[PDB]
Amino acid sequence: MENFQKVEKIGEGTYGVVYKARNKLTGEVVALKKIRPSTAIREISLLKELNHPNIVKLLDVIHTENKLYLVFEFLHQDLKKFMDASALTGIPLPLIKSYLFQLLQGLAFCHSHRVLHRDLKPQNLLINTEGAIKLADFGLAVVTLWYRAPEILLGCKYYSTAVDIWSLGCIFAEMVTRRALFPGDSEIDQLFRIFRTLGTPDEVVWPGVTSMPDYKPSFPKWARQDFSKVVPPLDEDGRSLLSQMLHYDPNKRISAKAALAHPFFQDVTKPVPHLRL
Ligand SMILES: NC(=O)c1sc(Nc2ccc(S(N)(=O)=O)cc2)nc1N
Repeated sequence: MENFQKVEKIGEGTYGVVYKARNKLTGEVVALKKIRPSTAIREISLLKELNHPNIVKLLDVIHTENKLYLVFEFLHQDLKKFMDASALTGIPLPLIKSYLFQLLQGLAFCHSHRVLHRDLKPQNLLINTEGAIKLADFGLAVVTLWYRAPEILLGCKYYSTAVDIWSLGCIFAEMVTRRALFPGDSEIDQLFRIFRTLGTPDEVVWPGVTSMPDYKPSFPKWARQDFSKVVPPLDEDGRSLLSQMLHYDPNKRISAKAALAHPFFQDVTKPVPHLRL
C-alpha cells in the first residue's frame, strides 16, 4: 500500500499485522491490517456491513498482489494497555460496568447476525476518549489461551456464540480483580486452571462432556471454589452475572441479550476513562 504512510506497527495477531497508518490522500488516520481465498473475502465482505457502535468499523477491504489488507477506523488504545495503566488503582466499577454492558451490546448485535468473534481478549477490545469500547480483530473460521471457552479446549468442532460470552466473562473478572482469571500456558494447563476453579465438569453440570473429543476419564477431579473467593471485590449482582457467563454447558451459558437485562446493569452509566495517549 503506497497509499499509506505506516506510522507504526501497533499489533499482531494470528491473522496478520496491524499498523497505525495515514491515508496520504485523505489524511485520515486508520488501523491497517495486512493479512496473509474467495470464501475468505466473501466472508469478510459480510463484516463490512456489520456496523454497530461497539464494533470497530471495517472501512475498506483491499485485495491486491496475493495480499489482503483491511482498513479499520483507528481507536485510541486497547483494553490490555488500559488495564495495565490502571493496575495500581483498578478501573472504577462504573467504568467496568459500562464497558461490559457495551461489549454485550456488541456481541448481542454480532450474534443476532450470526457472526461469532471466537477470540475475544483484552488486546482486541479497543477504547476511545469518549467512553466507548469496541470489538476488533474478529477471528475467521505465542497465542493466548486465557480466554478460551472450555468446549474449545475439549475439542468441540463447532463453536457457538457461547464461546464469546465465556471470553467476555473472563475479561470481566480480570477487570475487577486486576488479575487474569485463568492464566494457562498450555491447552491442558488452561483446561486444568478452569477445572481447579469451577470444579471438574461432569455429566450433571455439563451433559455430554464425557463424550467430547479431548475429554479424558482420567482428568483429575477438582471441587468447585466459591466465587466470593474468585472475584472478591465484585458485588453479588456482578458475581451472579459472571457465574452465568461462565457456566460449563454452552447451552446454559447466558446469552448476550439476556445478560443485558441482568440486574447488574440497573444502574449502568457511561463514564469517561482517563486515557494517557
Ligand atoms: N486491530 C484493530 O483493528 C485496531 S488496533 C487500533 N488501535 C490501537 C491503538 C493503541 C493501542 S495500544 N497498544 O493500547 O497503544 C492498541 C491498538 N485500532 C484498531 N482499529
